[PDB]
This record gives sequence, C-alpha cells and structure tokens, in this order.
Amino acid sequence: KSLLQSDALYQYILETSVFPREHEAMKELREVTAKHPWNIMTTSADEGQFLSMLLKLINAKNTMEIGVYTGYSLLATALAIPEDGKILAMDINKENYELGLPVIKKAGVDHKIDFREGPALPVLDEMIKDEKNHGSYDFIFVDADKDNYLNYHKRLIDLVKVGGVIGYDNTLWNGSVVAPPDAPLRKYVRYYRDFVLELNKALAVDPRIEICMLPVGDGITICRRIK
Amino acid sequence: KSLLQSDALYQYILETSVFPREHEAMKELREVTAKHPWNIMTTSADEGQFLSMLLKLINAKNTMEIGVYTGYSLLATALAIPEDGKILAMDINKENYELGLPVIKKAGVDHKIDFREGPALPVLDEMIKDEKNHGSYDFIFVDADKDNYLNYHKRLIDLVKVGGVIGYDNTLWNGSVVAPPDAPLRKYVRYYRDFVLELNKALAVDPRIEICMLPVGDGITICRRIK
Ligand SMILES: COc1cc(/C=C/C(=O)SCCNC(=O)CCNC(=O)[C@]2(O)[C@H](OP(=O)(O)OP(=O)(O)OC[C@H]3O[C@@H](n4cnc5c(N)ncnc54)[C@H](O)[C@@H]3OP(=O)(O)O)C2(C)C)cc(OC)c1O
Ligand SMILES: Nc1ncnc2c1ncn2[C@@H]1O[C@H](CSCC[C@H](N)C(=O)O)[C@@H](O)[C@H]1O
Ligand SMILES: Nc1ncnc2c1ncn2[C@@H]1O[C@H](CSCC[C@H](N)C(=O)O)[C@@H](O)[C@H]1O
Ligand SMILES: [Ca+2]
Ligand SMILES: [Ca+2]
Repeated sequence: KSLLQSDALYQYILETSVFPREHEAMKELREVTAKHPWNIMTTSADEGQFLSMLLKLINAKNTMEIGVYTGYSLLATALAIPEDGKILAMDINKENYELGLPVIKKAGVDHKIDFREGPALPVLDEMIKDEKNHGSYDFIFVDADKDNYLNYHKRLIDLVKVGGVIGYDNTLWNGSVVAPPDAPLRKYVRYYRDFVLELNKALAVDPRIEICMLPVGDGITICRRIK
Repeated sequence: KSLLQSDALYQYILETSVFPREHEAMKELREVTAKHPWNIMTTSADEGQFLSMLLKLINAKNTMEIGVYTGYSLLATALAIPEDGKILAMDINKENYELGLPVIKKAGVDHKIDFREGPALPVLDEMIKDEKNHGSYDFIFVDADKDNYLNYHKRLIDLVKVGGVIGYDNTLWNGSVVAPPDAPLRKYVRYYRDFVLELNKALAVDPRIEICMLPVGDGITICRRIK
C-alpha cells in the first residue's frame, strides 16, 4: 500500500510521472528485487524520483547512505550526482547488495560507490574523531534501523555541512503513528513505532536543523543543517 | 481533508512538523484568509514548510509568483528567501492580496514584492521579447487559474534559468482520476479536471524539464529545467 487516499491516485502518479522516462536500470533492479523475500523494504519509484530531483537541485557531490539493501536508493543516487561523485554506503548484509550490484555496474556508475559491510554506528563514531570529516557531506540518506536514528543524528549533524540535508526515511511508518489503540499491527511495526514517534518529536524540536516532513513513500523527513 | 490515508495522519504531520516550526503569522495570514467572504478554494498548512525548504535549498533570489490571493504562499516565499532578493509577485486580478498585505507588512518583508494587477500572460509576452529576460528567474510558482497553466508554461519555460524549477499547484486536483464517468463529482471540479489531466500529460512529456508530483496539499508538480 501507500500513504495516499487511494492506490489508484498513487498509481496515476507512477504511470504518468515516474515509469515513463526512468532510466531503465531502475526498472531492471526493481525487477530483480521483486524476486527477493524482503522486497517490502525497497524504496518506491516515486520516492527515488524525488531523491533524484533533490540531489540535482542541491548539486550534491559527496554523499552517504545508511541502509543499502539491493541498491535502489543507491543506484538512483549514483545516476543523479556528477561523474566524479562519491557515495559512502553502509549496510550490515552485503549479499543483498551484491544481488543488485550487477545492474549498477551495467549502468556504469558503480565506481562512485564505496560499500562497507557492517553496523553503521561504529563507523560514524570513528569518523567523528577526525575533524577533517566534519561538515564534509552534501547529502546523507538514512534508511536503516529506526531504534538507531536519534543515535545517528548525534554524529550526523556534525558530518553534514551547513549547506545541509539529511534524509530520515519512513517517518510516517505506514501510518501506524496514528493507529487507534486497539487495531493490532505486525509485531515489528508496533516495535519500531515507539522509536519513530520519539524520533519525530526530537527532530521537530532540534535547533540545528530546519526540517520538512514529506508524505512521499512511507514518509521522508528532510533536514537542513543551519548550525 | 487531505489526499493522505487519513485526516489524523495529515494532522500528525502538521501537529509534529508544522505548527511548531511554523513561521510567524503563517497562522495569522492563515486565520485571516479564513475570514475571507468567499473562502472558496483551499489553503494548505503544509505548503509553507515545503516552499521554505525548497527555496532555501536552491538558494532562490530572483523569483516570481503568478496567482496570489491573500498571499499565503507569497508570504512564505518572502520570509524564506534572503532579505536581499526580490519577488516578482507577478499578479492576480482581485485584491485579496490587499486583504493580507497588512500581515506581510506586519512581518516586515513586503519590501521584496513587486505586485502588479491584472492578467500576466501579456506581461510574460513582453518580457520574452527582450532576449535577456530568458533564464533570469530562479523559481516560479503558479497557483493561478488552470486553463492558463499550459499557456503560462509555454512562456515560463524561457524565463527560468538552468535548474529554475517551476512549480504548479493543485496538479492532483483533489483526486482527479475518480471512478470512471459515474462518479458523483461536482461540475465545477469535473470542468477543471480536464485541464489538469491534460496539463499533467503535457508536463510529463516535455523534454525540457524533469518534474516531480509531490503530494503536498492538493498536489504540487515541481519542474526543473534541463534544456
Ligand atoms: C526497520 O524497519 C523497516 C521497515 C520498513 C517497513 C516497511 C513497509 O513496508 S510499510 C508498507 C510498504 N509495504 C506495503 O505497502 C505492503 C504492507 N501490507 C500492509 O500494509 C497490510 O495490507 C493490513 O493491515 P490492515 O489491512 O489495516 O488490517 P488490520 O490488521 O489493521 O485489521 C483489522 C481487522 O482485521 C480483523 N482481524 C482480527 N484479528 C486479526 C489478525 N490477527 N490479523 C489480521 N486481521 C485481523 C478484524 O476484523 C479487525 O477489525 P476489528 O475487529 O478491530 O474491527 C496490512 C498492514 C497487513 C522498511 C525498512 O527499510 C529501511 C526498515 O528498516
Ligand atoms: N545497524 C545497521 N547498520 C547498517 N545497516 C543496517 C543496520 N540495521 C539495518 N540495516 C540495514 O538497513 C537496510 C535498509 S532497507 C531500505 C533502503 C534501501 N536504500 C532501498 O531503497 O532498498 C536493511 O536492508 C538492513 O540490512
Ligand atoms: N488571472 C489570474 N491570475 C492569478 N490568479 C487569478 C487569476 N484569475 C483569477 N485568479 C484567482 O486566483 C486564485 C488563487 S488561489 C491560490 C492559493 C494558494 N494557497 C497559494 O497561495 O499559492 C484562483 O482561485 C482565482 O479565482
Ligand atoms: Ca524506506
Ligand atoms: Ca491552490
């Protein structure tokens, strides 16, 4: 499903504004992923289209992605940034990443990707220690844990430059953020729900960023660093 | 009512992301606009936060607005852009602008507007004649009539520069594609749905832009100029 009022409205957007003129490598990868068990996690085409737009608009060149899976956001990112662009991508799996890596290579853009297998926090902590890494990123996309978002934000805010933009994905969490106390949901969404609400409250109050909650995909909260 | 899954969800977005960080008087003007005698068309609380983000992200300085009325989106733009730059508040026909100018004046940011009254089409045509008004606007937001959109685009595509970004409101027109010819929809909406459906199809195919249909309010299509 989606966050709009009708699956038809959503589709109308896809059929008229996304699928036509959408590279193909995306189409390919989106096809490969459909065969995989956890494909429910791949990000939507409409949202990859928005990310493309945004990347272009802010003319980003150096970026980071936490939560790669298969590679949809990644591919989208690499096809948008300039030829000399660079992306630091982190995921705990890796086998899932290689499942899509063939398509990224087939789009001749895999060279902008530095994949690192393993938990993201450890890495973040080591980067903080080097003052050279501070304010060194144009864009940072966060589509991983959830119970770890606030933790990431603590070091991410010093890694993104003032120019800004950190994207926290899934902030509307399937709407569960307003589900009536009596409408049983999947155990995982019920679990991650407390963290999202908490995450959102913190972001709304954080003086170092500007923020915009866009109901595209499962919701992206765009944060622009102001200090 | 919004275009999202539920009113609650839409409220959540405003409750957590807008009202709190919301600008000064955005609620003033918003309360004012609610006093307007006709109060016919819609005024979304989630647009200001969005244009603000968009505008600062592209570092807009020289912009233009076509279709004011109270000036809500106009205020937002004025507040979001630098005290430096100016806004060619192109025009509108009625003086609902006058009704809100007090607030925009009170928020002291009116010194950026260059309001003009009466049809803009004539004005665009003029501007076009001088080969130097081509690619001189950083951003253009169109929330005018509807049958004039396609007519404006034909001109607007030359007034915006590289990234430029032209935005058009109500591009999803409250749920355009309803149940096939058998839906209980007012004649008023059915009349304009025709121009939207068409506007959408054209925009989706124009090779000079990239576009992106975002579900903010009643729908906003962001167009980035590439050719
Ligand atoms: C970390 O986590 C993450 C997480 C993600 C999350 C992913 C999403 O996919 S969001 C969704 C994108 N994918 C989807 O769109 C497809 C998901 N499927 C759905 O949305 C569903 O169709 C249905 O929910 P539902 O239709 O609303 O139904 P419901 O459970 O709320 O049910 C209510 C009725 O069912 C029925 N009922 C009773 N007991 C049960 C039961 N045990 N089970 C089901 N029904 C019932 C009764 O009649 C209920 O009514 P009442 O008795 O209370 O009056 C599903 C939620 C299962 C990505 C990620 O990557 C970064 C990451 O890291
Ligand atoms: N602590 C952690 N560190 C790094 N990656 C993690 C993580 N916890 C979960 N992940 C990963 O976060 C991934 C993101 S899934 C969604 C995003 C992806 N860019 C896409 O568009 O498909 C999960 O697949 C998972 O393997
Ligand atoms: N030629 C014209 N140019 C601009 N606006 C016009 C117009 N003719 C009529 N209008 C009136 O302009 C109104 C604008 S409603 C715009 C509201 C939106 N929240 C925003 O601030 O962006 C239309 O509903 C219409 O009745
Ligand atoms: Ca996601
Ligand atoms: Ca409007």
